[PDB]
Amino acid sequence: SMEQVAMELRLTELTRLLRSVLDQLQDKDPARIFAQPVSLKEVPDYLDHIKHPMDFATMRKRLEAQGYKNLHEFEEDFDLIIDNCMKYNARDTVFYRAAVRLRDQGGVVLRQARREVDSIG
Repeated sequence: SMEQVAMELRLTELTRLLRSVLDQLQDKDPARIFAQPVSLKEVPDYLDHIKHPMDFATMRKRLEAQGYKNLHEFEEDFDLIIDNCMKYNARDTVFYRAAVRLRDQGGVVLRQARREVDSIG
């Protein structure tokens, strides 16, 4: 139908906007701490601690399959990256500190994204 197509154009455009959001958030991680999944070879107990692992590469795969229906779903995954790290790693670590800085800097980006998603519909 013509409606299904219209819907698909909206999802494509959301995907376009979320791709630019993802790029801006990932720039706030210049150490690449969150770029890839935590290695289960190198942290074999990880899934005993963290039940829903997340990382920027995993988000990008979902994004490119148009697997984010709305900004809320995308933000859920970004929040997992941060919250997983802040639980597994102690306060005095470069990993925890990196997550705090990503959260703080990402806030700005996500605030305007929400306005843009509502604005453009």
